[PDB]
Amino acid sequence: EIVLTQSPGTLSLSPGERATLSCRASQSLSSKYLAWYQQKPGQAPRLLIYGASSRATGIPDRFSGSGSGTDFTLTISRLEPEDFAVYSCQQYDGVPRTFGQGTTVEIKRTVAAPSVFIFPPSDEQLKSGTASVVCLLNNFYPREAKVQWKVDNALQSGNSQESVTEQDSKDSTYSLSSTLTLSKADYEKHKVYACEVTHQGLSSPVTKSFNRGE
Amino acid sequence: QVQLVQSGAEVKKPGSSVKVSCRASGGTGGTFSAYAFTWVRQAPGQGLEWMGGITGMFGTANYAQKFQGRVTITADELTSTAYMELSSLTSEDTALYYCARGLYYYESSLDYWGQGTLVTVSSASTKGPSVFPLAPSTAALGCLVKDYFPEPVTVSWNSGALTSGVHTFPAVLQSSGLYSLSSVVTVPSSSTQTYICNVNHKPSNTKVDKRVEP
Repeated sequence: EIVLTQSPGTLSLSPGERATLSCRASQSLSSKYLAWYQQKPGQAPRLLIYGASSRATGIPDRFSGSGSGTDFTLTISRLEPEDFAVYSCQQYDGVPRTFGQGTTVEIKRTVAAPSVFIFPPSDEQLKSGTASVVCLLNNFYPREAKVQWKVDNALQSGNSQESVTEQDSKDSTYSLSSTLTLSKADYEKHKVYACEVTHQGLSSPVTKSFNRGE
Repeated sequence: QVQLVQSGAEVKKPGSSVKVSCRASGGTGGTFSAYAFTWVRQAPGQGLEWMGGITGMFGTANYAQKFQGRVTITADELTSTAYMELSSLTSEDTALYYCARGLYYYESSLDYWGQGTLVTVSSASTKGPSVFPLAPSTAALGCLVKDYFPEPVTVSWNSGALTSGVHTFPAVLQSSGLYSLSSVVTVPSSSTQTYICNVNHKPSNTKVDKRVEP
């Protein structure tokens, strides 16, 4: 089967810049039989390019496509605010008709280090047999951030789940919330609960913490 | 200018089977048994995934290895409805499912897409949320919407008055098979102020207004 791989994973550009997206085929691919799609958030996918270089009806002229053999590219001459979305390449020469993993076009901006907050469990949730400590990373850029839960300087794992907001429309920022969930029995056998945060915007990693009986 | 419309979201238990229908709205669609119909799915956080297609007139079907024997695509000439049926559902099937077609009876560029049908597979049962506060300790605070099913929930702040500094994160599937979610807001440290979030889980008719005090 033909495998497509897309590059880059995430493309950080500014409004107005030119965007060059790449699709690589595991074997030579006639120009035809490669299409590009646009996935705007919450919306359905949309055809931009078919036949590698042919614009699709109603598609602005700032989208173009070229490439032959294994290397195909999508070019967005001048990025508009509505062009920041996810683009996928698809091969329909043979079967299966595979897709690339997608490339995310995000708005580039200045580095913004996160504001880190940590919330102890509610004394109500503790009336139940469960405890949830929440770490929040607010208004940072870029999106890359590692959050480490440290229960008495013990790296947790498998017991936390985190979520990331979309890139905000106004300040082009990201926000992240991590939730470490334990049982009251275990939760009450430790003292220190810490959120260790590392972000390219921070001189050094930041650790937010509280002690169980605080 | 064909437009595709898909059936609504479906919650299924493991081992069951589901059937999603694709139709054309208005009189924009032509003969349904004429065009090739393609189904693709999008697992959370993953890229587009080709499931299979059906030839327009002869109706010969091709599926991807990962779904062989598990999926049936079909098209009803008389009702003008394209179907996809996926059986032996696994929690790994929870994803957005798209319907698409091109211009001809043979597979090609997918010119037209539906808005997607979300199929959630959870052995869970409709369960209203429990709302716990994230107490303050600029300052941050929020509400934790824990262990609900199924999505979505709506979070306001002070009945829609407070809307500045607010981040309501995307929900997260925990091992338990239930949805957990966070909603936060950043406020002046010098506030005095009284904050309450308004959670609403429509399935369960649950309306919750919890206050947040330090």
